[PDB]
Amino acid sequence: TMLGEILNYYTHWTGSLRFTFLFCGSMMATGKILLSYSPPGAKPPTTRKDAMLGTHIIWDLGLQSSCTMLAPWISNTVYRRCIKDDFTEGGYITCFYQTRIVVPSGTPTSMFMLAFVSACPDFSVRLLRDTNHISQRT
Amino acid sequence: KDAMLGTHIIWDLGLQSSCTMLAPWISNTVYRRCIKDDFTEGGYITCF
Amino acid sequence: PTAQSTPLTSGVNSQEVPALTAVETGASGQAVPSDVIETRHVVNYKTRSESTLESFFGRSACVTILEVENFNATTDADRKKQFTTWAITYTDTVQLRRKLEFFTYSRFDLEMTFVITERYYASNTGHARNQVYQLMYIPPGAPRPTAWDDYTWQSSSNPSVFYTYGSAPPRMSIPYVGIANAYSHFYDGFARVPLKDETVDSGDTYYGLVTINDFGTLAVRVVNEYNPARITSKIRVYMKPKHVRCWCPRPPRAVPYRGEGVDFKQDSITPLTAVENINTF
Amino acid sequence: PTAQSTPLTSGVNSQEVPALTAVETGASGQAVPSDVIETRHVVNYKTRSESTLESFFGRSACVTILEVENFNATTDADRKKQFTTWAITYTDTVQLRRKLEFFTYSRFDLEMTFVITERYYASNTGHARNQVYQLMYIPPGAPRPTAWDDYTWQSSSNPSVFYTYGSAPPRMSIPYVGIANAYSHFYDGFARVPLKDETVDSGDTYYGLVTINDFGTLAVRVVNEYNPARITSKIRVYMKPKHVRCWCPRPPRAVPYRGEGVDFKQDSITPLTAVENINTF
Amino acid sequence: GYSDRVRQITLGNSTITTQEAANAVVAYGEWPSYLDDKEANPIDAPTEPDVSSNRFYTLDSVQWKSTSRGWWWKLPDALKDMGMFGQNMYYHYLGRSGYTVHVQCNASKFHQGALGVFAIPEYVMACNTEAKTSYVSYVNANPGEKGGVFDNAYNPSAEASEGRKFAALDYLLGCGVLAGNAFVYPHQIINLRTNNSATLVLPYVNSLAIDCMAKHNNWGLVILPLCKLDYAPNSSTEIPITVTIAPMFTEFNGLRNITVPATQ
Amino acid sequence: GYSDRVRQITLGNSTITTQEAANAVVAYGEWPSYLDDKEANPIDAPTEPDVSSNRFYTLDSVQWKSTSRGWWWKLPDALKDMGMFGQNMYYHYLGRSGYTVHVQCNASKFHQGALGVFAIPEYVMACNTEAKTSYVSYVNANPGEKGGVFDNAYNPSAEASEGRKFAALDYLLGCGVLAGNAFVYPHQIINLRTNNSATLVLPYVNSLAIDCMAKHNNWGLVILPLCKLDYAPNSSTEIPITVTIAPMFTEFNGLRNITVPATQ
Amino acid sequence: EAKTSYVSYVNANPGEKGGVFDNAYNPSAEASEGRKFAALDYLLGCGVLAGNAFVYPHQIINLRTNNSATLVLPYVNSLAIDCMAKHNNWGLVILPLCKLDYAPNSSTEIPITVTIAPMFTEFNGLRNITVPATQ
Amino acid sequence: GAQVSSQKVGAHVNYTTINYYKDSASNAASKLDFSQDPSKFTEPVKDIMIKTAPALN
Amino acid sequence: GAQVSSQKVGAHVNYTTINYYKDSASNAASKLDFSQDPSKFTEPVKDIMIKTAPALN
Ligand SMILES: CC(=O)N[C@H]1[C@H]([C@H](O)[C@H](O)CO)O[C@@](O)(C(=O)O)C[C@@H]1O
Ligand SMILES: CC(=O)N[C@H]1[C@H]([C@H](O)[C@H](O)CO)O[C@@](O)(C(=O)O)C[C@@H]1O
Ligand SMILES: [Ca+2]
Ligand SMILES: [Ca+2]
Ligand SMILES: [Ca+2]
Ligand SMILES: [Ca+2]
Ligand SMILES: [Ca+2]
Ligand SMILES: [Ca+2]
Ligand SMILES: [Ca+2]
Ligand SMILES: [Ca+2]
Ligand SMILES: [Cl-]
Ligand SMILES: [Cl-]
Ligand SMILES: [Cl-]
Ligand SMILES: [Cl-]
Ligand SMILES: [Cl-]
Ligand SMILES: [Cl-]
Ligand SMILES: [Cl-]
Ligand SMILES: [Cl-]
Ligand SMILES: [Cl-]
Ligand SMILES: [Cl-]
Ligand SMILES: [Cl-]
Ligand SMILES: [Mg+2]
Ligand SMILES: [Mg+2]
Ligand code: NA
Ligand code: NA
Repeated sequence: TMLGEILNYYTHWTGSLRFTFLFCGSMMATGKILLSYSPPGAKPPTTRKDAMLGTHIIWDLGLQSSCTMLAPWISNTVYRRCIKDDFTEGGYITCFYQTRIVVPSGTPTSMFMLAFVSACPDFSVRLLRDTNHISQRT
Repeated sequence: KDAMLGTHIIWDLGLQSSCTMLAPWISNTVYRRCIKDDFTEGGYITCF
Repeated sequence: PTAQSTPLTSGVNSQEVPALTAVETGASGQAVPSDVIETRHVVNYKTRSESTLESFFGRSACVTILEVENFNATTDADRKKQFTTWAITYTDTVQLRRKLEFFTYSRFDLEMTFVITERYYASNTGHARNQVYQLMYIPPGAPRPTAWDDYTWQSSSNPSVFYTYGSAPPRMSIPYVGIANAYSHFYDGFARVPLKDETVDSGDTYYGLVTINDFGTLAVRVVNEYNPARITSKIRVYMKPKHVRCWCPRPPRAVPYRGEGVDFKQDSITPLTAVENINTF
Repeated sequence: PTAQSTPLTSGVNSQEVPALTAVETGASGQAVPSDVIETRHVVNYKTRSESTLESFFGRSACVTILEVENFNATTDADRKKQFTTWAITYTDTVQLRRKLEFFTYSRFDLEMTFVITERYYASNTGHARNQVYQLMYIPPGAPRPTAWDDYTWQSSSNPSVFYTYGSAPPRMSIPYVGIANAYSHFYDGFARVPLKDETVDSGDTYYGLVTINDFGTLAVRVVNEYNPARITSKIRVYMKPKHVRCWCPRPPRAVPYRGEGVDFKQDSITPLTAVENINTF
Repeated sequence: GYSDRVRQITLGNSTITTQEAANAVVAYGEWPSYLDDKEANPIDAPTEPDVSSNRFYTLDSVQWKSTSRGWWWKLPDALKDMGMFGQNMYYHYLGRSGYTVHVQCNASKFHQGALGVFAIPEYVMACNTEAKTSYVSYVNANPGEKGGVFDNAYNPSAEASEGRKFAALDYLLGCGVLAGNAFVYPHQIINLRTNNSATLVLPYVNSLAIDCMAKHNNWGLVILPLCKLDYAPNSSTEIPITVTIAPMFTEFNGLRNITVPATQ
Repeated sequence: GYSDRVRQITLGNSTITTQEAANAVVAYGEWPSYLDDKEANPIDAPTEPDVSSNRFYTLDSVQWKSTSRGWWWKLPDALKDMGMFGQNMYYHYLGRSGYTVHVQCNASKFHQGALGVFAIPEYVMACNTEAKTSYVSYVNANPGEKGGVFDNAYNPSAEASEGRKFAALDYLLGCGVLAGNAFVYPHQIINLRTNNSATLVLPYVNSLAIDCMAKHNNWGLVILPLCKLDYAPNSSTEIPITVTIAPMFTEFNGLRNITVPATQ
Repeated sequence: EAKTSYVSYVNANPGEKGGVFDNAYNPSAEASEGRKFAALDYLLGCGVLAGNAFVYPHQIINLRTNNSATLVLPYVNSLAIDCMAKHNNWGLVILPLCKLDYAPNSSTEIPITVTIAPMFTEFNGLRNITVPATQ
Repeated sequence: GAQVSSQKVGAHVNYTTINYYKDSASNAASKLDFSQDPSKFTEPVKDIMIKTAPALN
Repeated sequence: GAQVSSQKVGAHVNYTTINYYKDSASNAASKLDFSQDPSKFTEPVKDIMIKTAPALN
């Protein structure tokens, strides 16, 4: 992602992450979707009844096409590391049907949503470094 | 280890001979009944 | 100036719905945590100091490795090893190039630094006296050397730096020298319009910035005449953009470069590693 | 500000008994000579200047010795001698470590200094031109070199110092770079919580600061290509904490270290020499 | 721009959106609140868990079919195993709570049906044996998040021991009153042509300031199909109903060891 | 009454209406404008053709299918044969222009799909031979109003002479970057359930005040199906995409005989 | 001595039972058998002399003087807040500085009881419950 | 012609700059510029969007 | 921006400092800080203990 690519020039990050979802079914499709952020240190959620104990939003599909779920800054350290690291693990984002998607006849029964990520205004990075995303033969 | 999760006092024996433990008023109803009654049960006093 | 503090907020039960939007508008999501959770007050003293363009670009990056030698040359090939010429570019290496290419246009002054290293080619050919290097900037149009000791090295007008081996890495500043109001990192076009029924070749013409860019030539020699011992040298060229402005952000390079253009290589266009499942933590 | 002067005092015959106390309280003894003897007036002009934390830590201490070589490498093992990488730590040596470990937490800027030395591996393989060294700081996540001449050394963003053999020891300052509000010298914990019935290995996991600390890597090379004469180099790394604050004092290390943790060695846990008698002057 | 149909609700770390609401009900016109010193009863400093517990918990979804007779839950019973709300409830003798109830049911402009959504104070229901009166087991009265279903038939048990469950008879609201009069209780209707959600904000309701949550449910939540689900291309279609409930202004007294109710 | 969904745009003798818009984008927050004396370069009195050229030109429509990988155009290339704009462009050495881009795609409340509509400054694309770099013919780079299409496969030519066209590989945006990051460029989405049009207002963007329009395209217009077209009654259905573009604040310098570019 | 810093989570986190010191150090033959603390009394289980433990906040229970010790502890860390399930902020050490002696019965035992109240507790990052490994 | 400016804070004041060269290109790094306007990229919309209001009315 | 400060006395005046660098981390040693409060370690008791009074009354 654009955020991921910028973070790979830095060692440290802090702040809130914004996840925005765009439903791209037909206008005739309805539904309720649960979007959850579970801060770390417990069983990763694989069921709605565990996911809904964390930070979450119930998204009602409708005229407003898009729903924003926040992963608010919830961390022991003041910065997390821009690497896979148990000590600065960030937790778990999951998604469940709250009801289900319902369509009438003559309507696609399968469809998609798009997920976007961006940094919030509380977000900053430190300690410039080379990225592992570009290299050349020698 | 169950008793110490409730309201409790640790009494050190010494020159002051006496220790007061309170059962503070903690009830659903505004009054309890002066009979044996599940609904107005008052709870448990223990000592270890 | 600091990154955003978090205000104290409790819950809502309201016709105000900051959690919903419509990204069809071209607006990104805008909601912040205080819009969708109960928040405490947190004073944010942290700053975005290290992600300003000056901070992001504030590094000397290696952009090329040049080679020159000093020995008694008896063939045309060996005479051409006594000096080197390099068309000035940031496309010989990938790291600084990729950072610049977050942007379409830029304006900056340049700090150029050089690291010069030597080794003996052989033992039992005696030794070599300490070498002086000439690095001559040849702007477009100025005559290019054809030998290490031709007239061009007198450098009456071209800037030259004379570097003594073992001294501090040499360094100089270059102004913003662009003939436009900014440098173009990308140019969607050609150097000339090919016209109806002209006889000019259209089969071997190029496209983009390579057709219009010319920052001149760096020429390097060892000033010393040959010793019995052949010495081989590397000159590493470093660039730091300073006093930086940039315009029109771009997605960064996701796959290997294969030259000076945006072209990609058929065996290297799969940057993502497939996940086992859409549900993999 | 000076250490305490002694007041003029004579004797006492009093219900005031400053000689007695009760250290069960957790208070140390407080009595001073004027409490228990007749004292003259002595003006104390002496100061505790040299035992401030800045004074105690105000020294460049050797923290490691690195090795690099420059020769024509024909095997994988010999190619790996052309550069070195070192995880930055103060635990390779004992002297600075023991001083820091008087404290639980610290905050300081760092002066890093390097001493670079060479010797000829052999005679009758000729000579070697003066060598330039690159010392590259690789922050966690930045790509680590696999060869002395790979792309990582172009160092567009990583800080590098180019050092010319025979020049003044190179030196730079590092800010307080901790991701916490202080450095932890001791961490009574783990990097992750192992959870009920998880399949993750619990048999080969570690404990303490080693599970969470990462100050990145120092990579060193000789920039020069090989001479006929093999040159072997040592790089001594020096650290001086400056602008120092420390918290939560600790008993100092009483027995030899045996690694990065607080572990002790069975043959080295008897620091005291037994006295002949409790009555030995 | 602002609409009776479009709403955001944020409590703690949880947000709900709806784009096809029909206003929102505040039961008896009263927002929940903390217990005032002038109405207080237990004298210990209460626990007010705030954002840990006062947040949206989503129950297991149920399926609305053309044959469904309806669904019931009790509160706080439905939330007794929900995160820190459940822990605070069972570690204390006493608790009080308001709620935001958000019932979710979307379909299409071609579906039809209407759900009555009722919040009922002291929702006492009939037992299923005529050998006894008021003869319901704790376990059957307190099903938790699964709740229960209504039936359109009353078949009381041959033996008293087999009838210790609710006779949840739809048209008598499981309690001997006509379902058509349930509108005297705080309610919304989810009429699929109009709206896809119901929102009810409930104050604490009781004859006491605070009570034993593990003994006593303050509210029933009833969802009755007033008009059956119909969909012309498939009369056997099912659409989910999802219930999401946030405790509000939670306050607990009488801390001790944890309550672990009988499961049989 | 006024709505983010309902818009009228009038330029010269041309008007667009939409009743299902989603606001409008002004690229980098900057409306186009004429070139100020304090930023000017060529010194001849410029031609400002105004209403003759600064008006909506409708390109040939393209068909969106379930198998479409997307479409690209360059500007001012796409408008080079459009009325008096084309004549002013080719009679002058130098030109600058902003644009109103209006992308049109209607369907039904039963169709689904999403188009990303991106305006890309200096939209440089990869060539289709690995024997050379930056090896694209003028004719293939400048297709005019027909534009080009993306592919989901990269098949570079055996011979350099056969590969002098763009490798318009969809997921690399035809230029070695991931398409998911195209949102850093000024954009809208046509999501068929929400909107039937995208409107982008573009200022002149270049490292110069004014440039050779016949040599240099300032903008790429990219339309990518982010979510494929789907329609349950006919998966093979096609719906048109129509592109209508108005030059704005056009200014030309260096009048001479007309430029007639090579066609082969 | 086959490894460094080699302690299992379960042995590091015994809970209310705590652990005991020993006056002998007997490191394990096999690395897998030595993943517990070497709680050697005179080195305070950490390679420093126990006589210097008085630099830490302390009291002494000297039976002739007192029957209790009270220590009030602020939060101490290099962070404002941290993962309690990963990281212990404080150790509590009780060392017999002078051995228990009772003339009528040298084998007598007297209880030591530890009572601890958390104070000014504050928690962030609510989710599902952490259930640590027990083996 | 000495400039005295605030240093970037460390673990636990001011610094002095004199320019030695007649060309600004010779100067050290530009002073920290905290300017930003993310909205030109994150919200480049013609009509104001109020977060609490519907995006489409 | 020269600082003039007292030197540490020798066998038998002032010195001048100018900071040359934009980062405080570059600066020479912190000035002598004679701050101390031994009582936080030597006497961290809740109730004041007067030396002349009994420690336990
Ligand atoms: C660049 C290189 O490899 N040079 C090597 C030379 C060349 O092979 C010459 O051809 C023969 O001297 O040979 C050596 O044995 C030598 O001269 O001592 C080692 C030296 O490193
Ligand atoms: C590091 C070391 O011990 N080097 C020694 C070498 C090596 O043994 C080589 O293998 C053979 O030259 O041998 C010497 O006799 C030499 O070359 O003059 C002495 C030299 O100090
Ligand atoms: Ca909104
Ligand atoms: Ca809020
Ligand atoms: Ca020469
Ligand atoms: Ca005393
Ligand atoms: Ca005296
Ligand atoms: Ca080398
Ligand atoms: Ca609270
Ligand atoms: Ca005109
Ligand atoms: Cl070299
Ligand atoms: Cl010359
Ligand atoms: Cl130029
Ligand atoms: Cl995976
Ligand atoms: Cl050496
Ligand atoms: Cl290099
Ligand atoms: Cl750190
Ligand atoms: Cl002795
Ligand atoms: Cl339950
Ligand atoms: Cl055309
Ligand atoms: Cl325990
Ligand atoms: Mg449950
Ligand atoms: Mg045409
Ligand atoms: Na702030
Ligand atoms: Na004194």
